[PDB]
Amino acid sequence: SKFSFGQATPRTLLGIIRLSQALAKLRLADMVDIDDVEEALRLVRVSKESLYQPTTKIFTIIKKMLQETGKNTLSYENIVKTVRLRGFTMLQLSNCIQEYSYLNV
Amino acid sequence: RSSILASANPIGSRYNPNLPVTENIDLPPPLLSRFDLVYLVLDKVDEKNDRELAKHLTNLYLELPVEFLTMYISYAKEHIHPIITEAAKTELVRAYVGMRKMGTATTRQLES
Repeated sequence: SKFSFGQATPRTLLGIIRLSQALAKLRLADMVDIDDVEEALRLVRVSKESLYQPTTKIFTIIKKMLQETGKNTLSYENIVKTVRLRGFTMLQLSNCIQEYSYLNV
Repeated sequence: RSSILASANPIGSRYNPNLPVTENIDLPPPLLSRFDLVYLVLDKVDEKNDRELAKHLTNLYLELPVEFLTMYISYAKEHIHPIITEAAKTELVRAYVGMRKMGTATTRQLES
């Protein structure tokens, strides 16, 4: 993409290790956890940053089902269940289906 | 009289498959023909081998043996003197002929 800094090598892997060991060793810690491993990964990512200076929420589930089963029916049983499980009220779903009935779906 | 082990970086920064193999190596053919083995070590991005490599590296920084190996090596160099058999002779001939027929197959590779 002409966008990277020259790829990431296995040296980057040991880069994470040494930074995590160094960060933990600064706080006198004898063990290293995610709070510093993520910080080590943060430094090898922040350095490159200077170069770079609800109807859809319902319809996405329908589209996912149209990929899983693809049945273009008018009556629905899986959509109503999953949308209800997602926390919506069926009035919102009814309006969502009504709009897409007009919107070429 | 000695053995040479050499490591060479690719021309430029990284290996480029667009250029031929001889253009990624900064050695003239007369020198390049002498080496018995040239290993093209290429770095892929396949996780099916990257993850296994990662495990092998990561399992080593928490908390046959060399004595057997050197004892084995020192014994073989001292007592073993193999002789090429008649049957094995033909294979060397055919392998070089086939390798030559694809036309850098100098005779220095045949003694290799």
